[PDB]
Amino acid sequence: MSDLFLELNGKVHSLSETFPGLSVQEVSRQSPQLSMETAEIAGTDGVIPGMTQFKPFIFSAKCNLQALDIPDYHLAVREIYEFLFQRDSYYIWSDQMPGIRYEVHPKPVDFSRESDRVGLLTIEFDVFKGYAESRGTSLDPMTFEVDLWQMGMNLSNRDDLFYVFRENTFRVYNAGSDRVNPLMRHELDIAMTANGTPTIHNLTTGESFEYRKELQKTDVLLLNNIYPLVNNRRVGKDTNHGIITLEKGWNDFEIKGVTDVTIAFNFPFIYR
Amino acid sequence: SYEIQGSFPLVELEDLGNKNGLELVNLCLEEFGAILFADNKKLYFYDEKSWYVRTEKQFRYLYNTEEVSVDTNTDNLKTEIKCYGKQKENADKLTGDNKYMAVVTYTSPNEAIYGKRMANAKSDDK
Repeated sequence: MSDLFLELNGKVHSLSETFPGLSVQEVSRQSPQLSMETAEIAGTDGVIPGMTQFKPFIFSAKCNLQALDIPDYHLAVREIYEFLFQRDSYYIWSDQMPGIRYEVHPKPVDFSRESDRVGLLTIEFDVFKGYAESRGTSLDPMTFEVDLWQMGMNLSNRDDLFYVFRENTFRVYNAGSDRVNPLMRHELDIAMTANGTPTIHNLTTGESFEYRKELQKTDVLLLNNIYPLVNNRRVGKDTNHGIITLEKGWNDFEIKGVTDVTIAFNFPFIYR
Repeated sequence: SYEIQGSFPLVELEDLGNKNGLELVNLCLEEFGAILFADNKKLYFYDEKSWYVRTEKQFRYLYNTEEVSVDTNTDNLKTEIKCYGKQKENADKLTGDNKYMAVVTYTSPNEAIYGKRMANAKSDDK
């Protein structure tokens, strides 16, 4: 059997449960849409490609509706149309791969009325961010509690994955399919509490972020997206405007200039 | 109504008047180096120091910008100039730069990066 779970407005619904007549037959996803810009030079062969990108793709679910009678069929059609088509994006996933969800917008569908009470349909969802993601962030206990398989191994059972650190040098594991970069409108939060002048070095990616003022243990430095904040106040003028990105796999982090440092990484994994 | 917020130097002008309000406002902006912003019918005149206010918002590549263009022109790149002051009363009786009590040649330091690029002489007779 199969089902489709939709998280919207803070509530999780099952497609086969909200509408008893509806039953999901099959679930599939489109391939990543690699978009590329090519430039041609006269007198030379081939093309020069620009930076590649990933266009929004399509998550499809073919299903059927078996109503009790004609009024039930029309009522179910109206209910499905009302429920599916909201004005804001919502998350979806399936029981086959429960550990990964897609933030989608509904696509137009058409009911293929076969009989007076039976109608087949194929619900398509536009994943407009170009990637899938885990059901929660790194600090979310739900993320490592349902399932996550990578290279034939389950990440929900690994005990060496930590995202809150107290030392000055450590390693952070990004289990996503590609590098996490705030400049790409990805979600990445780094919360730090220490004493002194902080300086964070990502040796794996060779990145650096420095704050040019003294810090106290009761002052929390939070780097969210492209903005650093101290006690929820933008202090970008006193930094080097550094951006910290997490590469695939293990990233080695070194903290210098402070003591008694507590640092936490909160970000969702990115899957292609 | 008008309000002034800033410090501006003194400018010497000839026969001020005989113009509409907008012409005089533009003259003030061009001469005193002010910036005009209007709250409906109330015109505030700032200077460069008091006009711009620093903000933490930033423009980042690949984050919130799509196309960035820079137009650079060096047709008027000049690092040297010669200027003449007023004219002496015995201008016809005198020869050369002696016709003016004030003759000066200004050379910008940027010549060290561009060499001598002297422009056509400008004359101020006041």
